[PDB]
Amino acid sequence: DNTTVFTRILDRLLDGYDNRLRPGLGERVTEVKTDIFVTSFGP
Amino acid sequence: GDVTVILNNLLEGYDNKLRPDIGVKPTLIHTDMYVNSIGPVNAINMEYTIDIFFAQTWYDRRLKFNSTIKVLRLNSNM
Amino acid sequence: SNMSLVKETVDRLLKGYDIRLRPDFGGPPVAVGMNIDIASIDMVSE
Repeated sequence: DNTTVFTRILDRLLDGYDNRLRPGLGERVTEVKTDIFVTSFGP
Repeated sequence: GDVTVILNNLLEGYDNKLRPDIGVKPTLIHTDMYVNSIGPVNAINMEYTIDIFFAQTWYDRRLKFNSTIKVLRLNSNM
Repeated sequence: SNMSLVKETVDRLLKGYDIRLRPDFGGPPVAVGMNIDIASIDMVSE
């Protein structure tokens, strides 16, 4: 049963997680690194 | 942290079906616009396109919290 | 009988079922076989 451990991991990650708050709301600035791969430059 | 506590305390006993001052007074809403562009004004269908950032602001006495932070800046999640 | 048996079987299958995880999530890859029955190719626009 190697599927229950990853379920417990994913449930502990989401236990008390508030997705209305950016990471580091009171201490630092959230720094997002962006990337674009153009698969097709349309008409 | 503390912002989660503030957000959870604001939404307890909250009814989003009732405007603020539901039986007291009308709510005053201040509106602002920022026109990004006014699109093509075609006369065939008698219309014109516009792209705006529509901003509204009002007072809700239920979303009042006491803390050392002054403003909660949120996503579209709430 | 034969209906509630299948009902409990499917309920047993779907209880404790993590949809976030693929089959053998931390193991070997899962093989997926494809079939296509083309019904129509409608309009080839130039």
